[PDB]
Amino acid sequence: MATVYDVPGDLLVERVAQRLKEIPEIKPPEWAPFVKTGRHKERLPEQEDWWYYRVASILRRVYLDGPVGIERLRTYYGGRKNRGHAPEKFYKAGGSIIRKALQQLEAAGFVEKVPGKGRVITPKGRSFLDKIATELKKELEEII
Amino acid sequence: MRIIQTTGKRKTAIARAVIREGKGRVRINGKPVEIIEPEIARFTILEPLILAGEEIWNSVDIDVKVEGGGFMGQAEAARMAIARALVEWTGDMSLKEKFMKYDRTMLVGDPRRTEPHKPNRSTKGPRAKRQKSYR
Amino acid sequence: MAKADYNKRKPRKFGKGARRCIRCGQYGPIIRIQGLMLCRHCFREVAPKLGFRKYE
Amino acid sequence: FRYRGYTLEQLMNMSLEELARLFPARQRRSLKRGLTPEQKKLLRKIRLAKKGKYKKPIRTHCRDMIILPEMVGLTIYVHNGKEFVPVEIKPEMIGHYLGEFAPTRKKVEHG
Amino acid sequence: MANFRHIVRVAGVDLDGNKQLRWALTAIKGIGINFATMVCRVAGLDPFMKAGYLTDEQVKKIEEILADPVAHGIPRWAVNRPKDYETGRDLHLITAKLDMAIREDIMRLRRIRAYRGIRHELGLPVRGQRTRSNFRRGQTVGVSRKKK
Amino acid sequence: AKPLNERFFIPHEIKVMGRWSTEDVEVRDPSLKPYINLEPRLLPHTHGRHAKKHFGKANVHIVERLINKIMRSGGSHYKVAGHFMRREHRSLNSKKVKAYEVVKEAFKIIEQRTGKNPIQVLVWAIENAAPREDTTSVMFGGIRYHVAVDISPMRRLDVALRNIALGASAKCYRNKMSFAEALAEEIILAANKDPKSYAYSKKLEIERIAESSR
Amino acid sequence: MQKARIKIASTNVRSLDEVANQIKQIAERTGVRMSGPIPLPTKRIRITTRKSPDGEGSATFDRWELRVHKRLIDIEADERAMRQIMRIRVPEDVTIEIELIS
RNA sequence: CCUCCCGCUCGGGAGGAGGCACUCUGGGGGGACUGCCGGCGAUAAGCCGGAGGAAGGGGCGGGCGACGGUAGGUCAGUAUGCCCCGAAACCCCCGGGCUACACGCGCGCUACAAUGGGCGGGACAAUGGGACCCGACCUCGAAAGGGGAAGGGAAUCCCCUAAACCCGCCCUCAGUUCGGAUCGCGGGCUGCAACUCGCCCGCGUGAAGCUGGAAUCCCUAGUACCCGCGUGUCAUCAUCGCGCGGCGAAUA
Repeated sequence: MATVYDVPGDLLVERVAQRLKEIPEIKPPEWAPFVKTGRHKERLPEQEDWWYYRVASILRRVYLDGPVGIERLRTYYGGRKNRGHAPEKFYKAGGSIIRKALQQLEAAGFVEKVPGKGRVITPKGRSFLDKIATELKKELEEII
Repeated sequence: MRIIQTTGKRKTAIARAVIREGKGRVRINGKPVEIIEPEIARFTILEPLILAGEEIWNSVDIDVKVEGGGFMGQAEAARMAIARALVEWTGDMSLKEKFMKYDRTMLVGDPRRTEPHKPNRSTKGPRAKRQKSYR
Repeated sequence: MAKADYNKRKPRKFGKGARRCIRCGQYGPIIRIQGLMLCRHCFREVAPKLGFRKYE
Repeated sequence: FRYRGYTLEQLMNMSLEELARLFPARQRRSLKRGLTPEQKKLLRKIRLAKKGKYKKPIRTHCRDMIILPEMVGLTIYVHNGKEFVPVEIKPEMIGHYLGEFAPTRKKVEHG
Repeated sequence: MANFRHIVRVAGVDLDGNKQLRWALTAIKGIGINFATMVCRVAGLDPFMKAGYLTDEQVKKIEEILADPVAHGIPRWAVNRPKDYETGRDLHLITAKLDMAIREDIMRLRRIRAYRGIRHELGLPVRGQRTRSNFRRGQTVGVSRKKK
Repeated sequence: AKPLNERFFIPHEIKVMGRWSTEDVEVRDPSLKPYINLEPRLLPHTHGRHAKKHFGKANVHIVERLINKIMRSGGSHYKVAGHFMRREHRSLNSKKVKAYEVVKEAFKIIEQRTGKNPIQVLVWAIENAAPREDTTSVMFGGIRYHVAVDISPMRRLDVALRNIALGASAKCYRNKMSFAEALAEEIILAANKDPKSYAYSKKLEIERIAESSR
Repeated sequence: MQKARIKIASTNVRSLDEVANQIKQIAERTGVRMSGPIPLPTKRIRITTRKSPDGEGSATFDRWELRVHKRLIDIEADERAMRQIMRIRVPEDVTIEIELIS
């Protein structure tokens, strides 16, 4: 009795990111946290969680949207770069963490490319989620 | 059952609300009232719903869609409409006058919203002049 | 003596020097490009015949 | 590595394409896209000087040319805007602009 | 823990503090804050712990990822100088190589007689434009590189 | 996060900021009764527009008054989650939005030590931080006096809250006193009339210089 | 028959409505089924300009409006029943577009 | 009614049929006028206070600036009296200069951290602009960008992601993980061409500055204060000019 709609995004994301360690099809490739990262990072973190959140979002976003592109998910993160004393401006993420991620989901059978030119959920990506949200929405009533 | 469609507008967050009978549904832009991150503007939405009671909150399905920029903006458009959604429901002057005595942001919007940025004498913002120092 | 023609022959591919108006014949002074290339000063004189409205 | 590149001679025999992997982003571009019809009359006057028909002392308004290995040796006359300032070209000058070496202002003290 | 120290010596005899490993290397000229976290991976340490909690065995794993980083991994834009003086493929920079390599290339230009080398001697930015009145009220940029 | 939702079940009922009942306190003095919005309810942000009328600013939730005289210091420069600030100050070079957090954490840090309803420690800090007498360099008839002027209950509150909000930013200055703390350690000690409140040191001096001059 | 769209825009208010009304009145009675004259947006055009040619002191700055309004009309009639209705005089200064599909 | 998911079988969510209700769009109409009620005022004018009400007593914000003057500003936009130039104070060209600096000031941006930084997640706009032009989406590239290619001359497609917000996690007040000058290098992009003199991306470099004297400016409410957003001109120099919405006051 739950969708991704019913669960707050702070409790959903460590429950799907674990369920991306456990299953265990999607994994961190070594080249992606090392130095092929998104724009500028004050520090680069050596995290599995880092990879598992950038993908745990990707299964929530393709649910909501239809044709969700690479240029959309690069620009959807939120984050900047310095120019100098000129004030900062809005730039997009690293396309390397987004174009390997959709393709690690595509081999897992969670996402599929539609024939209209775009990106949509499968039933296996849609059920992996509704089960993880049925577990989260059930726990949110137990806990005062 | 019934369908009573209302509106609630504050600083151009327009809330589209519907009040039909059911089982305690609170829908905001498709997501339960639970999805919001600020605790704060939630409590604002929650103000009218206790002033009347949980009795009528539980017995009625409220779906609203607030297309408005502000986080507090959304909340505020949600505070004005639930209160107007609950005064059309029961019908009495008891629930209307009880809101008005508490605050007028439940049943009046504004008379004003925003002002244009004036042409000005070459600077930034509607109400500002270039700095002087020629004395 | 003898020489070949000149009417200017250098690059002016783009910029302000590329443009001229259809009323006061300038490069650096204003060129409103909406299919109404004139200077800002002409613009003001011409507009009531254009059908623009002063009111904000 | 004394002398810039592999060796002064092997970069006269690698000219088109193989130099590129060594050079800055900026020097690559102007070789790869090409240079103007005054840069084509400057490939006759470096060639009249290395051999053959009576050599002119090579003069240029070229300040957008980046120094190649074949042109190392000649004394190049770069118009500063008023007059021609000489530069004896070295192998340590491979990879820099030609308009760096001649001045763009007279050099005095400020006050 | 892995044996508390307050001063372990890393990168020769230059000192590693008790601030955090990623900030203790930034100081060591040549290793920054992004390049420190590239050599924490290959070596196999926790990045966010304090500096000085290192046995002798960790201090050897870092000194050989420094000598040649292009052997271990470290991409050819994620290493310190790539394509050096037209004939070195990639190298490393440290407090002695960085100090020498930048004064060398400056020693090169002054002999060349350029508008970059004499523009680093008079007291000026070369491409930053204004010398018109900036570094104002007697002030100074300090050019390159250190007034602390 | 679960306590956070308990803080959403609890303000509902009714209580300020998630867990402070607005009945715990009373205004014992009949002076500060109509001038204070202790009695009304739930959220400060409100946006209820004030100064609209003659006293369109007395009905302002005590805490909202706190938030925007705690928000005050601010020019030009630019804030966003980027690298990016300061621009929102040692007192909101920016909004009541990230202001309201500070006052909430300061209600949390003043509750943690005193253990009372913090709206009984702050309303006990805005009846003591206000001086009872002030001297204006007032001249009337061309004759320069420096005179006995007694203070009005509205202009009391304002000098109470402002001196509380002026004292904390001298201490928070590049210091571990966080405004959520520096305010929470000002609000306890202005409630007490302690010798450590830069807000009860001006209160006194403004009455004491004003007694001499009268 | 052939569903035609008359897409009719004008630069001023008085000129556009008279034609939209007259088009819905003459077409009403013959071999035409007609869907009502729907108003789409005003792509109000703002030209925002510097008055003063000195650019000096305070210079007061003109706001410009060009408002272009678009009515749209679907119609089920022939290509011959279309010209009969396109007879009308039309203000200067009123653009009338015609797409033809079955 | 129909396809998909989930389920404690109660019930939550999307698609398409279907439906113009709602938001909205732009054309028209009503509503506020001291009309009424009290007090002050010459029972007049008017000011104050009150009720009903979405809104009130110039409702609120613009455009709208008389006769004239400072011989204000512009003949270097145009129009134009007078004078002057005539291989030239013309004309064509490349290159250089306007971007030189020991310094002085004006107007601004960015900034001196825990109301903080990283990382992640989630919820939100509006004006506008878009054919050698906006560019879905797919692919390669760490990225800047490149390759392919749908739609779009526009309520129907694209720029587009708002930003501030909040919640959890790491970090634990130093000239620093602040701050970003300066310098080495690798690399893209436009144009014939960016050394002089472009911007961005990555690594290394990592300067002054730790709340500022005398003095002085701006503004009175959806305003200031604050946060991003667009457009003009337009390849490219924007810390500018014009304009939009988000948070939302002090004192009078």
